[PDB]
Amino acid sequence: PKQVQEFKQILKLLKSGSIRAVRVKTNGENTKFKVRCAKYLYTYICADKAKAEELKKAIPKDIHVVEIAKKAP
Amino acid sequence: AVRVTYVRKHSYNTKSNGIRIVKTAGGNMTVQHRQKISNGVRCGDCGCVLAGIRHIRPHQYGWLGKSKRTVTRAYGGVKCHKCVQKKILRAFLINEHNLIKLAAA
Amino acid sequence: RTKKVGIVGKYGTRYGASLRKVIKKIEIAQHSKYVCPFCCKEAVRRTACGIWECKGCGKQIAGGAYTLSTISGATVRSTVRRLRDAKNSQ
Amino acid sequence: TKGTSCRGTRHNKTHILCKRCGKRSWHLQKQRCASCGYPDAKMRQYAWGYKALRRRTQGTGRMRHLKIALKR
Amino acid sequence: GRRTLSQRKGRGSIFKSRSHHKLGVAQHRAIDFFERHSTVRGLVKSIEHDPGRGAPLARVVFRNPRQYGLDKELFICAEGLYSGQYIYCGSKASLHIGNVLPIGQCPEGTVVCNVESKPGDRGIIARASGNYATVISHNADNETTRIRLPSGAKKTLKSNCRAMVGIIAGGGRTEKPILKAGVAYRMYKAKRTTWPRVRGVAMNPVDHPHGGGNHQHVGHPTTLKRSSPPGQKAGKVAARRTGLIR
Amino acid sequence: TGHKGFSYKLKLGKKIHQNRGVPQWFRMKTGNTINYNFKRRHWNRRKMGM
RNA sequence: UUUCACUCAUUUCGUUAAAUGUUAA
RNA sequence: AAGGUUCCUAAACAACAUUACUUGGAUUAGGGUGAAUCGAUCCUAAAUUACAGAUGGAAAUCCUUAAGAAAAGGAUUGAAAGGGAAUAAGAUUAAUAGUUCUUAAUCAAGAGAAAUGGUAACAUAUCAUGAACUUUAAAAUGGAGUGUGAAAAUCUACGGAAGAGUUCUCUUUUCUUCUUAACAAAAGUAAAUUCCACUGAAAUGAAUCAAUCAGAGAAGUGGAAUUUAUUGGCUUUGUAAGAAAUUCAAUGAAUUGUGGUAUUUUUGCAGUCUUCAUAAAAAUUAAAGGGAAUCUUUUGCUCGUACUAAUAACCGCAACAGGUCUCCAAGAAGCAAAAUCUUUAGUUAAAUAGAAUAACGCAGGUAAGGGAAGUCGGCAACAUAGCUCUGUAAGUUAGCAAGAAAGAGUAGCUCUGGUGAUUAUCGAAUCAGAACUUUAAAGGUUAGGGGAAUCCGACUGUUUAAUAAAAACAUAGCAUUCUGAUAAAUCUAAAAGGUUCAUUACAGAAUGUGAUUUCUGCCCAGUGCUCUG
RNA sequence: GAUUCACGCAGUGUUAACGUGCAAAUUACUUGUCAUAUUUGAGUAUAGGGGCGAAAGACUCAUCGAACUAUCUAGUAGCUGG
Repeated sequence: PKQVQEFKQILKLLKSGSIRAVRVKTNGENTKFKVRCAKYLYTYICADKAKAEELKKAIPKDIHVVEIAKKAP
Repeated sequence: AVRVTYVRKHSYNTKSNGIRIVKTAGGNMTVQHRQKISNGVRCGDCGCVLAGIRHIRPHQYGWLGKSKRTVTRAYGGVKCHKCVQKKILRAFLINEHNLIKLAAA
Repeated sequence: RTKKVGIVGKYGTRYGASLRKVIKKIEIAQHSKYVCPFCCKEAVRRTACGIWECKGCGKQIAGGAYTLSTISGATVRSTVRRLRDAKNSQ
Repeated sequence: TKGTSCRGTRHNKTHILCKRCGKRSWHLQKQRCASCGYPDAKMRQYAWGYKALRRRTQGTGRMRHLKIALKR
Repeated sequence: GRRTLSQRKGRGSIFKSRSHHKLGVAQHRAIDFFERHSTVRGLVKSIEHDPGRGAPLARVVFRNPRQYGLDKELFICAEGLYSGQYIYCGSKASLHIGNVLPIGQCPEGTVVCNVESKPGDRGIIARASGNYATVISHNADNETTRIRLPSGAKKTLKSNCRAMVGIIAGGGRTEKPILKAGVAYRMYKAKRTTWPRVRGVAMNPVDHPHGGGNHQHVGHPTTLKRSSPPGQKAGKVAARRTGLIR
Repeated sequence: TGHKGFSYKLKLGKKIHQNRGVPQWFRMKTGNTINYNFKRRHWNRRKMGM
């Protein structure tokens, strides 16, 4: 697994056509946007709610989105 | 304390059978296989360990980047900088002496 | 520390006074440092029987088994130098 | 300790199954079969071993083809 | 009787040489035109310890007088050689320690080592530690020179036999007294199986001709003819003399 | 042993297959004397020596 | 028959069978 | 390794496990072993075996690259402990799991006039061309001892959360849980070593537990590199809390800090010591010198994989007190991996029991007074036993004897002082001393009897498996003999055959004596050996 | 190739136990030893007038002052038994 640092790369990754799945996890302090690509599982630790919403709109509707919470699926 | 067992079927404390015991979720301890300690490179003349090149297994050098298996210099990776400096002076001073000694003295 | 058994006190009391005497002279000269013929430093120490290495000088010299230069091996170098000079001159 | 105690370390086979005769007579270190005389081209037979001849010879097996020819 | 220990030595089963960590064959390089009519220069890369022998070995590196590459040789060190030294082999080589010269060019009285008994056979005589041979005289009529072997014997060789000037390194090795049985055990690490030697008188009559009776003694003279068969040739052979020398 | 050659393992398997008794129906054949297999063996009784 | 001189069988060697011998330069 | 279905389950108990058995490693019938990443397969070591050639009456033997129109250079085999491309955590089965499942990775083979920076050491998500040929390095190198970095375990400091135990006597109490992988990232921050630049050291300095180093250049300041169980060593981060552990409720909820100038283990590093010991090779990989030429995706085959590994699965006729190679390793106490007791795990059965409590036994003990008077002989048993301090002879190879011999102290409780770190706070077991008390103190366990002489062997070592462990053998030291290598010794029927010999007289081969000190007397007739006669 | 303890190992003594044994050589205590001439696994080499032996005629599959196995062989017996 790899970790992306700032906001610019994740959108470029999201807009890239190499995506396969997206899973969003909400923790007691932050929100993680794990993007499942072909090779790696990129993740992004987000602590700003407004910036998280911007990310959620950036997700193409065709891809499958999994929401994870205190109870695992 | 938690006691462990060999995971592979080797049962002797050989050089290639080294292990490390690390902790794991639930308090259990698991067994890893650690790599052998390797030597680096040596100057072709003075036999000193070269700087700038890691001490890894021979095959792992191919995995490294092209710039990470050598030093950007003449005879880089096979001769130390001191080894190289003596080479240049020998090649220049002896040749210059040959022009004065012989070759229209 | 010791009256007279200096280096051969590690042999204790079990090899004969005469044998411990002979081995003392050889072991003292085998473990001492010698003047290095190329850099004039007391930095030559034996590595193996017949091989001597200059520590702070980076040279390997072939020599005697326990001494850097043997008496027989020193006169020979003198003899060859005289022979070479006579041959080179007429 | 030449009796009971010395037999503790007997865990290294000397002979394994041969390929030409099927018996456990292939010497590993000698690289030969003690019974049928392997790689030696001829089958190992001795006139002092008259019984060993009648244990493995012509007619002691299937005779898959020879039985047809002689009857022919 | 049995077969004695000297008989079992000639079969070479456990008496084979323990030569696994040895460096190799130590000898001059093969003769060629450039050694017959010129000089080839070699570089003493390093001095190494060869197991089983008391003299150090030099890893000389000549270049390649006829092709491209290196000619890694393996000489026997002469006393005084050092790493990085240049040595010259050939008929025109200077008379310096470590140089290889034909035995005819050496002035009478020169001390040489690693001499070839026959031209081009790459060294026979004077190869142990501290040993050397002296040139006695020349004979230009039949191209022969006389040398004095380290045993004192005089030998006549052809004047073009090669030899190295100097003294084999590591002299004075045997003057240090072994003190312990264990030390002698380690001496034969890279040699043959000979060390713990049982006296013939301590054996039995089947084992040895000396194997005695109710008193440990020989019984018959220990000086024997050279023609005795293997098996009874035990002791002094063809002894011209016995007893302490005066 | 845990480690074995392929051919050796198959010869082990046959010895397992041959360590069986007479089926009941074969015992009811007319003029049948083969009631028990006298070539049988067990691991702790006789070592098959292979 | 002895003593010689040679090599040509023969012996013992060495190499990548890598300038041997004689002229020539 | 060896065994070979003994593994799991069900039915069943005729036989077997010296009684019995509803039990079983026993009977009957089913089920069970999943790999691109672990091994074999690949490479070579000691060694082994072919065609042709040589030898032999023959069978067959030799040779292993030398003899060959064979093989740029030398053929086959030889390691489940040597070398080696690449996988981990959780869950799952009556039984398989680095092999299955979920998640997350890695590796190999494929498919879609040619660069900058730094003074320098050197540095740059593939970048930034690099053929023949040649070289260098890695794979790939003994052992001892000291110091030290890091991780884990144990112990402990502060702060807690949940559960459990004790509770008429107290105990803010005692115990349990508080975790995290492969592979990668680079907030923060280490120890050690080696180099680079400036400068030039004497009034010589720098440094370690020890060393060791310097005008072929120290110390100082500023840098570069490598190592530290994967990336880059440790904390931290992604994986990742969604798992797992501890609780609670009836599937759903809670928590998952920070440290230590403590001990052990593991793993590296640094120098020091030691050898008449110098402590493997190849497959395979990279770099250099030279200048010839102009991210996505597919596939990863064959074989092993069950179980025991032993006071019941192996070898001894067997469920035999014998034997058989390894990995992991808690607390007390102590110098100690010792004896003794306990926690996690395992087991209470391992060739039958009950009653009575005779003789004679086997094993463990004690004993008045005397103390070897017993006996071939102090055989057996008794006795000494730790640590500290004082003290220690003759003899001697001057190293030892020596723990010589001999004497005193030692418990519990309440205190006092010495030995540091950091800059008032914090921390370590160690030593010394003083009052008081008692049953006067190493002793539960562990734990030398000592002295005066004589003989033999110098010593450490080895030895008649199964009646001899020794004064016997070995040993170092001393001495003698032969041999210049086409030799000496010596195996073979023979041999471009073989061993010492990858050797060369400081060597090879054959013998006697047995450290050191002192000394080895006379005899060459006899028998050997020899002569340059 | 110093002195000792421990894991181990050996076999000095009791000439203890057992001696139709746990065992065709073991058990208990005592004793010694317990890393460099050390201990040990696998592979490999050496074969019967041969090997191997720090030497006891020791070891060479419970067999060694000449192994095991088969043929000559129903070897011969002035000797014993029937």
